[PDB]
Amino acid sequence: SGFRKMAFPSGKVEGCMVQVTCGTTTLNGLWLDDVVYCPRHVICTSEDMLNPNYEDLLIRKSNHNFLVQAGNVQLRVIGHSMQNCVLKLKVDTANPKTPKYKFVRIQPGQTFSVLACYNGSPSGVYQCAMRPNFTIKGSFLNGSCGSVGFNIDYDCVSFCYMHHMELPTGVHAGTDLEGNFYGPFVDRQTAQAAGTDTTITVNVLAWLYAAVINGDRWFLNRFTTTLNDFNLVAMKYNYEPLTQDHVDILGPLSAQTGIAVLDMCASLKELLQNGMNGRTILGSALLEDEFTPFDVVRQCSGVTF
Amino acid sequence: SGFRKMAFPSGKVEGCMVQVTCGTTTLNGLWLDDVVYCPRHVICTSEDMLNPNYEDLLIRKSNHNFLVQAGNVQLRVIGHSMQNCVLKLKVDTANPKTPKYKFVRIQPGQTFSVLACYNGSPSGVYQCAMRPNFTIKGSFLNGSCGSVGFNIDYDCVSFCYMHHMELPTGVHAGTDLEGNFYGPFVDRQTAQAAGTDTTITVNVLAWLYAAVINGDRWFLNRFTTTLNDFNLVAMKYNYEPLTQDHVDILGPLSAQTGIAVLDMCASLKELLQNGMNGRTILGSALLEDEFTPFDVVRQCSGVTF
Repeated sequence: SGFRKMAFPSGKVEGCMVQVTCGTTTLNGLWLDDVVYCPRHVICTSEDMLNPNYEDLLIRKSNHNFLVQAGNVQLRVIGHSMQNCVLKLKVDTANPKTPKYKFVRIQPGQTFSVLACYNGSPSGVYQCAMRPNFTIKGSFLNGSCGSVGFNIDYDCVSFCYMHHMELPTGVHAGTDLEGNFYGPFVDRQTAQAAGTDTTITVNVLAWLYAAVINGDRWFLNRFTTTLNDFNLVAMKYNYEPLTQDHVDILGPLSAQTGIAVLDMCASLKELLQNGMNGRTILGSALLEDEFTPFDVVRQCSGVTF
Repeated sequence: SGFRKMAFPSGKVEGCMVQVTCGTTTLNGLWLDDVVYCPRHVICTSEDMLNPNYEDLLIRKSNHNFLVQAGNVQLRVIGHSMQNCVLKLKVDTANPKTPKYKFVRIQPGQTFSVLACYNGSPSGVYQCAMRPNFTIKGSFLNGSCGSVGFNIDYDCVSFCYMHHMELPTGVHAGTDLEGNFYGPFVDRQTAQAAGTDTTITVNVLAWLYAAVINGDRWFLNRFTTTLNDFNLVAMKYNYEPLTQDHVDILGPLSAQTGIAVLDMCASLKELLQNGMNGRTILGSALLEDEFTPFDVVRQCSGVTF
């Protein structure tokens, strides 16, 4: 028993992290087979970031200008190309630690693990969610760019995020491994404000199921609701609308606990309207939304990799 | 910027996890050099756990009764011994992935990463603290015993915890890697109640410094206090007494922010007396105590391994 914010084991990803230096800029790259992926802004000075023309800046770069180091050992760059907002540095050596992997583009509400790195060296691992406004709330210092987000299914690493940008409000923006930003964000030091950070309702419900499974029960009430009634309350409290698809996804947790999804929605409705009254659920004083239904099933069942 | 509950990268520990089976009991072992460490209760049936005599149960076990599997590959057991509440299974093969390591016994308030494992396979990593009552609040299902807690200093893994027991209240007890339980707990299925789970004051203060560094500032006030005045409030709210040693440990964070430790104590005093008033600090609605001053410096400075 017990329920923790839990990251995937990071070893398979640690074996892929390298340092990429272009001129005075050092950040992280992801070495898979004979390609190193990194943010294209490695080619920019702080000055360049105000209004960069990446194709023009890239003309002044040769293979030998991209310094790629895997631990103490230099990798030879035999080609480079830009794909959207990432560079692909072709190296003459396949990463011998390349795991089974996929590139996936995740939906808002999906969770993933981040391996925060500096100078190609892993510093820590934490679990976070693609927010509905396509930001993430990470922990990223200067030099963390090129750190990646991922999920693991048994032995296959699904890479879903590469870190590029901190907004002036201290939230984070980045790309998939095809170099396409999540949301409207761009790799330029400019006015970019995030939209409403709404709460991921289906994840809050999953976490309330996790609470019941782990013996936190006080918030269960005598009420039910409908999707339409619940969504009137969701809208007021800046929660994502709950759809029949979300209800279907929560089916297994409903089955496990015998608590109908709409009954749990009624519990959530009362928590939104009445607050916590100084009580906690799984050690939180707020409704946690960075566990997916799949995360709750996985953690509550002990799935391994 | 941003501040996350962050675990150490788990790769060095993943390379040490094995499955240990004795009769019908399977759990995890830690393979370092030519020794596998596991909970001695691997030799017990569920029935045995009510009142086990471990020396007597162990007489009926031979080397060949301890099935040790590293991935798909069986390890040959050439000796076994009991040290306190752990077994040391001597194997004929040194773990080729053995990292630099130490065994440390941590103090209450210290944090560490747990690599939750099942059948010798890592499931996830999370960060937790030795509670003042010598429990931990983990995420442990049946089969997770032998999962370990650790810290990393650059390339050296300090192993501090091995998981043994869940108390009837769903909190967790275990040993150091010398097999000595933290606190008064025993490896028997018996009446064991935890003492007061007090709040780790020095860690709450460290986290309030982390909040200021990351721009969460609303709780700073015009007040100061003394250790003795603060401790009158700490005692009322089941916080650990703050000592001059804690004040000294917070010195670097005080220096970094220009906020005197006793001024931050006055901010904490007001938060305890007035509550949060529906506000959050670093995305929490409660005062977080599972970051040490060293964790806050490490995360805020980007230290790597």
